[PDB]
Amino acid sequence: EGREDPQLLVRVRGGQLRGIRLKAPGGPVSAFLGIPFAEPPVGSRRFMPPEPKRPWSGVLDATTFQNVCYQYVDTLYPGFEGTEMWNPNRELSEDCLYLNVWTPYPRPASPTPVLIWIYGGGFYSGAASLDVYDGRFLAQVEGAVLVSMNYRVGTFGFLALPGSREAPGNVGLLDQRLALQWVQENIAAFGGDPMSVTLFGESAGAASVGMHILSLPSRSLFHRAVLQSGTPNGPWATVSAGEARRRATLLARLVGCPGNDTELIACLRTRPAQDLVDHEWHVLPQESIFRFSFVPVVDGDFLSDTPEALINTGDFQDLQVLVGVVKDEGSAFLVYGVPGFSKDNESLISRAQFLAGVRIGVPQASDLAAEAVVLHYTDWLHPEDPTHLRDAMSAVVGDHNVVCPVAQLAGRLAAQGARVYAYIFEHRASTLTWPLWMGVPHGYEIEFIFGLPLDPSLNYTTEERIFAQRLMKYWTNFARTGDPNDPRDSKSPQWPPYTTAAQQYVSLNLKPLEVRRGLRAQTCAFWNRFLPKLLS
Ligand SMILES: Nc1ccc2c(c1)c(-c1ccccc1)[n+](CCCCCCc1cnnn1CCNc1c3c(nc4ccccc14)CCCC3)c1cc(N)ccc21
Ligand SMILES: *[C@@H]1O[C@H](CO[C@@H]2O[C@@H](C)[C@@H](O)[C@@H](O)[C@@H]2O)[C@@H](O)[C@H](O)[C@H]1NC(C)=O
Repeated sequence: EGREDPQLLVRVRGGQLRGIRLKAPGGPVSAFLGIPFAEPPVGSRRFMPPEPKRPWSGVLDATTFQNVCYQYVDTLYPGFEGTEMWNPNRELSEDCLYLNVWTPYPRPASPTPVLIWIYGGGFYSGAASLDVYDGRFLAQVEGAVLVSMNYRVGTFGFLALPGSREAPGNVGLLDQRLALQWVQENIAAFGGDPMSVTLFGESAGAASVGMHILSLPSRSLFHRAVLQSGTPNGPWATVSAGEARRRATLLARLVGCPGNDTELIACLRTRPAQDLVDHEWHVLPQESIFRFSFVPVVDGDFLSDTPEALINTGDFQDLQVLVGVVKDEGSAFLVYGVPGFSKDNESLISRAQFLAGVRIGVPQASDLAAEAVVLHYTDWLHPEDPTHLRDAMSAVVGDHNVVCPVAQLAGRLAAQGARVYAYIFEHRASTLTWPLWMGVPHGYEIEFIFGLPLDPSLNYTTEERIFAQRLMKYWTNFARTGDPNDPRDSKSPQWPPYTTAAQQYVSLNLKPLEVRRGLRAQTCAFWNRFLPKLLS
């Protein structure tokens, strides 16, 4: 003070922040970027739960994105937008526990509903600073307060020797919880309403939102939840205590760390961060798709039991959730090492490649279980047809990992109190750089929900701009009221709740909302009711 914009000075519990007035297409928004919310988790704090940020003096500059959490950089297709857009856009550091706030400009006069975004990336990658998570459009067009946080990924976030003090597990989830606490204490300073906080997230972000729903301390920190293309139940989002111990111990051996828990973790704490990242992928029990080395653990603490036990016995009377999937959940995963598949050709595969693909996609399956999958997905009229085999391989991955875990989740919640709305997102961005065969891949509804197409410089179609406006309106209506439908609007077709009785959900595309029934019901009976029994 006291030259300098007076609408950009805010005090939080830790001291003064100076934000930055950014431009959105329709007008200005306030951004407070790189606010630290924890003591840097470095040195003797690696693998430890986060400690709250100690207060500072002077004005903290909150005008730029801060460091991204240490992680593996994707180099499948170097220079290719389709992969590069998910890669870190700030330097990598273990000092990375910072969050971001976008608010209208000037800041809202009455308490506004808050959306908190939790990025995905297999629990090994992601950053809140990526272009596709820019909160400026929701802030400007919908008047939302939007917050997003960095949380520790990979080993730093999730390496666990369960039972130990030095490496308890789930610390990445604990980072996210600390940011939720920081929102409760501080968000009013920005004109947000701590009594109206909605969590939303996609992929591992979605599974995280889910874990917060199933964890007691978290439940008093938010009111409503959105889970896009991910769930806490299912094959990849968690691991048993035993399995996490196994993986931690193997990684320790692989980097030279040999023999009780204190010694082992102390040695790990002296290894360069990059060394851990360089070995991260070597601890998986089988060759596999849609599996990640270091993920939330079932510790009997953050997670008192498996997500499955918790969804089946929890009381969800007070909860409102929006859940959904994209048309082609599996397709992107196939180019990460499934033989026969690529972004540069049509990936027309053979029957042999489809069976080999299934062993990889369902790694936990016996010979019998795998034959069951293959038989179920074969087109018996054209069983050698390479186009169908390619689409089948895709659907096997997508159904087993996302669609059917989502279906089970929606079903259990609705059955046990929750108001649940469900969607399938079916529009392929006209600006998409992946080939057509991949359809609508994992992650490609995000840029629409966040309103990117409203940026004229981005080259989306006019109808796409209107489409993003609809979606932003649904997401923010849901944040505001627990119901995505416009209360005043009469002309627009209604989005009904999902129920066990009727199993209704909506198509999200360029055409007006169509109500559909049964979310791959038949096939999800195979994956959710039959396959588990067969694995015995
Ligand atoms: N060159 C290879 C070949 C085989 C394997 C390799 C790499 C990698 C890999 C390791 C380090 C860095 C990058 C990749 N992974 C690790 C996981 C790979 C999963 C890739 C897809 C994904 C899913 N969630 N996060 N990501 C990482 C990339 N970020 C994306 C994200 C999203 N969507 C997409 C869609 C298309 C391409 C990328 C992508 C949406 C959410 C967030 C991230 C595999 C994992 C396996 N279980 C098997 C094979 C391979
Ligand atoms: C499609 O591509 C897969 C990956 O191979 C890569 O791309 C092709 C176009 C070649 O130029 C190759 O040298 C690259 O490494 C192949 O494994 C697969 O066999 C291909 N399938 C068909 C049907 O052509």
